Amino acid sequence: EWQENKSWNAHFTEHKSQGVVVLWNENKQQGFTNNLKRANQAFLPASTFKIPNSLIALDLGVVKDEHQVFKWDGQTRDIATWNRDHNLITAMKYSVVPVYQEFARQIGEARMSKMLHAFDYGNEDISGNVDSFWLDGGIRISATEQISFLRKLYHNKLHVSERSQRIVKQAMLTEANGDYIIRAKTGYSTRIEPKIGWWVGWVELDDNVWFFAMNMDMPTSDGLGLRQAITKEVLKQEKIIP
Amino acid sequence: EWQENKSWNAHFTEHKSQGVVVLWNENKQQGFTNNLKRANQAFLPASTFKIPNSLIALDLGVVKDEHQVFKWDGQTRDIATWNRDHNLITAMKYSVVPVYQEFARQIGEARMSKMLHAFDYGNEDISGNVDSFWLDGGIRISATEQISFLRKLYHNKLHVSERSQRIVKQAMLTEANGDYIIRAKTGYSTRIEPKIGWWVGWVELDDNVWFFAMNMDMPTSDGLGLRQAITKEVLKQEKIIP
Ligand SMILES: [Cl-]
Repeated sequence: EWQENKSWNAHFTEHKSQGVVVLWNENKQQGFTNNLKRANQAFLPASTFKIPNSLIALDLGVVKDEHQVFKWDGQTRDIATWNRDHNLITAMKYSVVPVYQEFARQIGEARMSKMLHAFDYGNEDISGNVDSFWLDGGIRISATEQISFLRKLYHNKLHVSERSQRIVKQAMLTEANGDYIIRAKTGYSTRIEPKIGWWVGWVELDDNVWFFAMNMDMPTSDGLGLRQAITKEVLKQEKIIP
Repeated sequence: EWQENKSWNAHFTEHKSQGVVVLWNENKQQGFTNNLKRANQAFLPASTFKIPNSLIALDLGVVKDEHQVFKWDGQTRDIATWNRDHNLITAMKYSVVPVYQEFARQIGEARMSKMLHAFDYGNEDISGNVDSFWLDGGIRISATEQISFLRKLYHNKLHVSERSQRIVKQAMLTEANGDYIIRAKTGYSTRIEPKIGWWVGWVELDDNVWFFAMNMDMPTSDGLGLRQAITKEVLKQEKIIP
């Protein structure tokens, strides 16, 4: 029973941007967004695909656990954080695309396809390079679809092991304190227009959970930090966090 | 393997306090403390016993998962956060003694004893009431023994399921940001002298884990906040956290 809140567009305009924030009050089974149409527009997921990709790689044993080390391949890349060994925890934290490309190759085109259909993940289309389709292939997901997928991950309802889902939700840990916990993943789609930034995840309160998915136009990397700052202004506006 | 660092006494002195901080560098397999004698003095665990108690209740199915609700028994207590319903996450957060006392009665004397022996938890002596021996019974544990127990929990090496251990480590989440994660549990032992405060757990970094166990004299409730404050001053001093 979705509800539209145009007040929120203020946060996008003040930041010289356009985008959508979608929230879901789990207790009340009630959704809210600034833009019902853009909430259902599907885009490339970019690094937010590291959630289902990690889930699949764990459940198939391509990743043994959150401690297994995947060493640098020696090629210097532009993001310096990528030029070191990683585990699942730090691979996610620094969005190490190459580590997840290796996972995608080992998972294989056919297993990737079956699992994403099992998840009902976006348009379930992995057309393109096995190792790049979430950046420049056929897969597409909307903010509302992000929420639906996230709600199943949260409740361990996806068709992978419970252990797989616990580990990935651990790896998503972004922020925690005495008022709330945030489990989430950023994304930045640049290879295919329109270039957009994503932030999807949820906020755990003592007595409720609030899922969120936001994307926003992002022509230049200068505004990447607005992904989180706008979402948090909306969460503050709505009294979800202090 | 266990070095003394007396410069940390400055943090206790400046807070008109007395106690010990024990740190363990997991990568280097080396410990550090301001007071070797007090680091091996064993005390009642008070609410730090909620870690082993939770693990045992989970593995035995007394607790089904972190979402199962334990309803307030209607008895108003002086700590207002206890006079509501709780799950495992929030019973840990608010140290809700009565929920854990009910866990312990359902675990029972014999199961509690045998499984604490399996954990090599302190002196393994549950003498007293099954539902309060960790507040005023015979169980004693030192800071270096907290460390040993915590390290097993971290590595999933205790003799309970990986899932029980993952759940309890999730319930231990205290603080997280882009620099570190802290999983820990406070405790406050008042029923038998000497009255003391505890804080035990660890700091996850990208590339290392630092375990910590501290206890401090606590003649009045007014210095409770110094359990965390003094520990964080040592971590700052050692450049484990900024
Ligand atoms: Cl966690």
